[PDB]
Amino acid sequence: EFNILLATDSYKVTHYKQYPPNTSKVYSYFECREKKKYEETVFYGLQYILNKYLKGKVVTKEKIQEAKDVYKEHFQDDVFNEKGWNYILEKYDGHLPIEIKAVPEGFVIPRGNVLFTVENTDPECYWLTNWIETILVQSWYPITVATNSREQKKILAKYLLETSGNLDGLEYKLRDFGYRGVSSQETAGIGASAHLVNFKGTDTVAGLALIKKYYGTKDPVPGYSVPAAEHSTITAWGKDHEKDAFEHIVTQFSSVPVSVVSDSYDIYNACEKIWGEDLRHLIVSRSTQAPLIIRPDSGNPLDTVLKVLEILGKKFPVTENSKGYKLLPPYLRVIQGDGVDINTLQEIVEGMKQKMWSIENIAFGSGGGLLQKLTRDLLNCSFKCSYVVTNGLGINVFKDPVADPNKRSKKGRLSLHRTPAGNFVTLEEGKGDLEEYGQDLLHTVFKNGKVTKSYSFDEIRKNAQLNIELE
Amino acid sequence: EFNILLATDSYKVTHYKQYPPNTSKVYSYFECREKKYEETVFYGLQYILNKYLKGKVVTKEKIQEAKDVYKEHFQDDVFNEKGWNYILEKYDGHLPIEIKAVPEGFVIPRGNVLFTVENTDPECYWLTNWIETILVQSWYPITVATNSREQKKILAKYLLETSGNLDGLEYKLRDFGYRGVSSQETAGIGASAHLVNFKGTDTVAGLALIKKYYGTKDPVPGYSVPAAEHSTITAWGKDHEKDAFEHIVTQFSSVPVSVVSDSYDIYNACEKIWGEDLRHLIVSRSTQAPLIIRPDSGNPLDTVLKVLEILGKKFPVTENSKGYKLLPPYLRVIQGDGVDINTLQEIVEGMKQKMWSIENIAFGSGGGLLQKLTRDLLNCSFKCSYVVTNGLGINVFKDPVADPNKRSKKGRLSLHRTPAGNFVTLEEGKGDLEEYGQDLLHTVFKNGKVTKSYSFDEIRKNAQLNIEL
Ligand SMILES: O=C(/C=C/c1cccnc1)NCCCCC1CCN(C(=O)c2ccccc2)CC1
Ligand SMILES: O=C(/C=C/c1cccnc1)NCCCCC1CCN(C(=O)c2ccccc2)CC1
Repeated sequence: EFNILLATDSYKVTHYKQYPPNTSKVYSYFECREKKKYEETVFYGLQYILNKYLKGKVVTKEKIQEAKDVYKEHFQDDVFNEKGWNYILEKYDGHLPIEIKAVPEGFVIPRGNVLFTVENTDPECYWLTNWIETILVQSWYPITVATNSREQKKILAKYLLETSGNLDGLEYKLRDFGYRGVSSQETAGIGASAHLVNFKGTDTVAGLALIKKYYGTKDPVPGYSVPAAEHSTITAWGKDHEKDAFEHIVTQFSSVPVSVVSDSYDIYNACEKIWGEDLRHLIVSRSTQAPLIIRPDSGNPLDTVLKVLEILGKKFPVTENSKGYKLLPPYLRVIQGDGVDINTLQEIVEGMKQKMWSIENIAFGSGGGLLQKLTRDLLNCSFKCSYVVTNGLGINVFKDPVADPNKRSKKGRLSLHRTPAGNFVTLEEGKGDLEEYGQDLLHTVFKNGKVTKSYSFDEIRKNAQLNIELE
Repeated sequence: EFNILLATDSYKVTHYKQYPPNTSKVYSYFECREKKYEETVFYGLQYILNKYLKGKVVTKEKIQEAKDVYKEHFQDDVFNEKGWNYILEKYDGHLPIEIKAVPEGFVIPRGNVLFTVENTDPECYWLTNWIETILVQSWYPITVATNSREQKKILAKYLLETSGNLDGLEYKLRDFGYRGVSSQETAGIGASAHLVNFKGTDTVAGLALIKKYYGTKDPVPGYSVPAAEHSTITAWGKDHEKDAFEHIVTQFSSVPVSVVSDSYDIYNACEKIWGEDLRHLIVSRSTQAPLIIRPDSGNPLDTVLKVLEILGKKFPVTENSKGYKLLPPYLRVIQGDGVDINTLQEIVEGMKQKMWSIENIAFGSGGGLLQKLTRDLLNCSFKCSYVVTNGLGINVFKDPVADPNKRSKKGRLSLHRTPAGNFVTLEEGKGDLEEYGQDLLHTVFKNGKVTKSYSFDEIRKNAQLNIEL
């Protein structure tokens, strides 16, 4: 079972002996720190951490003893605040005397603003605020996945509007293929759920149960898939029988959309000769509600997409839409699911535009690029102490390293406000108390072991909409 | 609770319908496919087998749950209820799968078979690749353990050159990655993988994983020491950094203590606060209880070099038997910012050029060690190589025209020692010809049971550097 006493960086076990004597309050905050592009971030994922790990009776006698035994060996010394943990057990029935205030989930906030704050509610527990730094900072991951996914949605929206004149099907155009390419089952669920803030297409099944348990949707499920081959289901037929595999699969899934990986041996042969000649009769007969989606999976991603489109354009009837861009017949589409990240997505859609192909033609799948190839320094997600009370006097505290101004932190008690022009500002030094800027946008979401405010997944999605969608 | 019926890529739910009719066997394998990182450490499959795959993993409730989810997720009924029910009824929900694998901790060149998977019941031909997704997650502990070992090789080379021995090597790269990984589960897995090569960690999650799944003769596989963070210095107020330092080193007067020194001005902290104001509290410390000064910002090489130059003028420096400068035994440095395999190399080489022994320094690495890694670094990949259809075995493979690097292996596979003592993978069942001795793979899972396993002590032994051996 999970033990919050064993869920911190080891060194934090020793910090209760390091703060100034007579310290009754430690107050800390989280930001995606500005760096001298990702100019705005989607705040998502804290509610998962609050419910799974921080709420309710999280301290027991057994958990205290267990931690004491492990730390004895791990440090080869007796440092461990057994008394401090016993106090929370006896006084609060093991509930954390902590208050957390946060911006609503789904909110889209510029870099360098306070996103949440943490402080102890009992003077004895001044050490507890930063004990939970480690677990709370892991919110960097769903924030960053949700943010990077939204930035990809912006690119897709721009090019789809330009080449087609609308945004139809935008939420279905970037699929999560990342389940195998993340570091753990838990990561898979968190990451998949963060992608679903922006899109509806996923093969990372783990995201669904996470959303149902911790957030919830009006709809039965937040994400959807369609039948699709993998190389095993083609190659099992034997090298000389690729056409047999294709024919069998499209006939098995004749009335729903079906994706067929087409590059096992020669993607260009498969498109021109197998799909384009031998099996053409099984393709042109398909419903608009049940297209074949041809899937290349190797080679230079842009060069391969353009060549596949070129081949299919010469084998199938192409129209020109009202913006002047070429469109495949409605029973045929393409999905590129190899080597797609934010950079290559941009290259591909711009390449398509230059060659006059509508973005209606194509969907994208992304795996490692979407869920694994991200770190905490992409958005500089960071947790810092900004205010303490010592001997009953508050002091505004901060770091400001001489050789790196980008690592300077904020001072004092913080609040988040709308500006007169409708943007965001973080007020420092308790200046929100002067009430010159309307209401603080941070709300209490956790207090003394209870989750005090929750958001549904539908609300989060609404908060995270693109401006272009709003327009 | 975990449900293996809901722990695969969505599209695999539809694959049972796509294989050739009358297929009784699907046989697949995992490799770190060949195209830096010429050899890989095999680690982490034992965790997956025990946590997720062994015993009764199918129940009536789990089947109904998956049926209900997939009905909405596909907007159609495509889920193989009958196939899963067969497993429940016939095998009391134990997976009729056999997995063979190289021993954990083994160091194997790229492009070799590391494990294989096949069904043991013809009805369950579709099951082999259902579990691809979970098994392929082994890329992560493999990659962490591998990249961590590559860093140990660098540290070994430079420590040996500047000091003449390897004393303390295993304590020189510390895992600081707990906050920087994507989940609690990842933290434990990744920390355990670093502990294959090193003994220093602040990612507490790794300890419990190892104890549960691998085991060590020692009470714990990894260790930490007291250390400050910016909040324990800055809480004292900007004019009282010296007061913070004095309090901390006095509280931890008889054990090693690390104290982050860059809150305001690292160079002032080293030269004036440690080097003058509090110098008397440093030179009095035991060899068993050094102060470790921790810079945490600026260019990593430049900052380390300047910190060492400052301390070298404030404290008595010696010259070791190799001609390199050495701080007194009560004083060391740790660089825990910006460290990855590339910057590690730059820092130790830069120290060597300035005649500073690698004894003087330890490193901590967080996102670089545990997060900034992907499955394409070692090209970890699972593919089908052999099937039986209508009673006839067929060697199968992919070989995409535009990427010969993606070509997969054909047929039944085995791993062998060559006459020169290296590894070779034989394809097409050629291992059966017996020209290359016994298969080095071992059966590790069969029909719901883990059949062979390794302690963490054995894994560490297998993963040793040549220089250590
Ligand atoms: O290729 C794979 C998965 C590969 C995979 C998975 C996991 C790991 N590694 C690889 N999945 C196929 C998904 C693409 C389906 C498209 C999306 C857009 N689209 C519609 O929105 C639609 C239009 C008209 C009618 C109905 C729907 C047409 C159907
Ligand atoms: O700075 C932090 C943690 C920072 C942190 C943690 C988590 C997240 N973010 C930042 N930890 C201090 C590590 C100090 C390691 C050295 C290794 C070599 N060494 C001995 O081998 C030794 C010498 C004499 C006696 C006993 C042992 C001296 C101690």
